[PDB]
Amino acid sequence: MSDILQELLRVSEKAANIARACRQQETLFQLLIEEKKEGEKNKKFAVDFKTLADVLVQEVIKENMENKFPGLGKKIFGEESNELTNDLGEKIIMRLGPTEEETVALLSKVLNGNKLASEALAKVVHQDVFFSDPALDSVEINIPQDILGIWVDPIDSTYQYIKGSADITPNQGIFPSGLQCVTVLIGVYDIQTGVPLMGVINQPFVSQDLHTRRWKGQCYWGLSYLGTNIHSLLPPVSTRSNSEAQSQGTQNPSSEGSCRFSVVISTSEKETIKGALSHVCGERIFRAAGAGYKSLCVILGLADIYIFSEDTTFKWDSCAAHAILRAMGGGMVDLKECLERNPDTGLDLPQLVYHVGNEGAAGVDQWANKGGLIAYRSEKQLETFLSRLLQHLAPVATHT
Ligand SMILES: [Mg+2]
Ligand SMILES: [Mg+2]
Repeated sequence: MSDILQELLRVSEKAANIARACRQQETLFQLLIEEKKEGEKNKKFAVDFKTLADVLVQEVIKENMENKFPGLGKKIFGEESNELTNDLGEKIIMRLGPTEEETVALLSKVLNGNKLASEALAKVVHQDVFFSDPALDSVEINIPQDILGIWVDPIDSTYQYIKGSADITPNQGIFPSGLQCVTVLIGVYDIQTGVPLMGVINQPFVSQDLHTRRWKGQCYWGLSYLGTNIHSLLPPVSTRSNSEAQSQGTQNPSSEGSCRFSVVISTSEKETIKGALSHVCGERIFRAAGAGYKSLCVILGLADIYIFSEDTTFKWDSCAAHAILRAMGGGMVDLKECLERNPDTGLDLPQLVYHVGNEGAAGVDQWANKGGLIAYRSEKQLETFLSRLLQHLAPVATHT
């Protein structure tokens, strides 16, 4: 009925325009940063423009949603706070408004009086984008607003966003780094069961015209509310570009030859645990930056599995992506719990859940995915991968 999802799409686009604008409006390009932000527990307010563009994007989505579905805005949680410390040590509460006491006047206090940088940004946070399909007269679903909580990651991969590389070549379709790794993640889960229901991934930086220098981006979405529904898989990678431009070509990675001979695996820049088994089916493991980008590789079919072994992924990083993945048959299951309860001794209960915190132990790092994750799109592919049998893995040709 009134889709919260079509709105999450216009608004993720409005977040992407801010994310691009800070690189495109010449003046804004200039306020970059210096250090890797997170001495997190004791209030660690470290890198100034990064955190400003972050808080701003979280705020624009919170408020444009407050403004279209009243009541929603208090159920929108995320990684950023909506407060920044400025130069002088003053804590500033970021409210733009709708019809506003100028966002300009608010940004001036964070930007030391910078009337120019203030106005470049307030202009783009208030530009109205119209962005509208594919679930218009099609997936007319109603979900009771009282059961819905939202997890936002405003600009995922801040290192890559800040390093700014526009020129990296992808190994096999997977970008190891670059602006292509940055995503806007907006996940919607069920407050009582914890289960992701709907998701929007927007990559702001997909194609750049090198003559014109402008970037175009792609937006992906899914919904699993007993009906399961998804974005026509499609980024301009495998469509217009040298491929499905004839009639109905749908047999590229997203549809690729069912299953049988090889695992493709993506892992982070810093991943330090293992690898699978070559003469069984492969050892195509790729490094790729972006927690949301690596999930997107699994969604798109470029990778089969995404494994992250440490505790440094959080709910905002996985929720949007886990929901699109559920709408296609996949999910995200906790890593340590699979490594303990060998897979089928109690089945889909180690799917990540997003309503509960972890013991209130770390205080502030209440919302981490503790013993890592494995994101997958086919449970058959997941059941193959986990079969790395210690004490019997030297038969590298596991018939079963
Ligand atoms: Mg971020
Ligand atoms: Mg993040």
